[PDB]
Amino acid sequence: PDHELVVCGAPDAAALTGLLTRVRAAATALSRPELTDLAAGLAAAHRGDVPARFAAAVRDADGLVAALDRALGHLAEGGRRLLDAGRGLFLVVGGPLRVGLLFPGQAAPVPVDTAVAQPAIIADSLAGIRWLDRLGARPVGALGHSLGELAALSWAGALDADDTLALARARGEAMSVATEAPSGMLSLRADLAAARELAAGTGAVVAVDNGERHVVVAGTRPELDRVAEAARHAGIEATPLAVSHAFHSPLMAPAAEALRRAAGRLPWRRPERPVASTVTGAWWADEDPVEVLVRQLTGPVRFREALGLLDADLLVEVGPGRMLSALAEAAGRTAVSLDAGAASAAGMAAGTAALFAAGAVDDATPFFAGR
Repeated sequence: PDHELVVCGAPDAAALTGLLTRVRAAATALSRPELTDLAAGLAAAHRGDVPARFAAAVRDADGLVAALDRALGHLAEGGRRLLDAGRGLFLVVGGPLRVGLLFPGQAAPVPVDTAVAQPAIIADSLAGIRWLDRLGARPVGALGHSLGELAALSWAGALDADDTLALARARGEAMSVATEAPSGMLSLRADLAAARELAAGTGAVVAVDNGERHVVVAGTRPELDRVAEAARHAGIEATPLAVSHAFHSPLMAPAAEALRRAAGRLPWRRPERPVASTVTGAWWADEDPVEVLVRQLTGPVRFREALGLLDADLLVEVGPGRMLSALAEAAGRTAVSLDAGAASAAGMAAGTAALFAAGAVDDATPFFAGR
């Protein structure tokens, strides 16, 4: 892999300083294969009940030396918690921390035909769920952004993987049908009230409530033009999205009959793990999944509210890309993506590091098996 995962732990902070100092000494000027042996040996030895934990995703021995210097400096100053998702470095003494999952929707790495994109994305997320299963991960709950809600529900045990992937095909097929007229989406760097003001009387509606400075509206081309005028006049930055459909708007209502049919046939079960819905903006509490999934097509994505509900020190995005991690960071949250299905192991290393350091997984050895 292009990034190595290096974990270790100790019974307390003092012991962890001792160990990290030995590892830093052993790390200097190691070649790439010797770094791998070092990392594999540490993963084998530091698993189970590991009270104080260090994990880093590194490109090479000098990247490990750098991460160890940072961890040592944090400990040396009485620090007990350093989570730097952007540098793949996690240190936690006195965990476990609460960890939540984020399942991405489309616009995620596979404009692409939504009929192809949807089940490709869901397949990557379900493979990410297999990875979390392999590690025995214990997240406190999950949120899925649009299509991602299907993956969150599958993780929560409301639907098996085969049925979930079958539903994502049918969904992508239903939704790729052309709207009655040219339509699209427009992203505004502004909060919900500002978007509703700019959209008021235009025909355009809120499609995606991502955060205090990202709200997307959707409508026909004339409708979006009127918002674009209004945004320029108000000095709000408005960015056209390269999509061919006004997703999350009433223009998607014809897709309902088809999606209702596909979803009504499935063996739905009560979710057994917490799911913060971006359809209701609330915890899932015995909803009828068919009605929720149909209204998801025309209603807005309540990502800002759902994320707000998920109380977690660390979020791990379980799916292709790192879009939801970028949104969570935009809300001041700590988030790292597994980037499930990416060519590069960057995300698999950083997200598994984060899981191990947070105490959500006890054993990193599965990162070193069968290369």
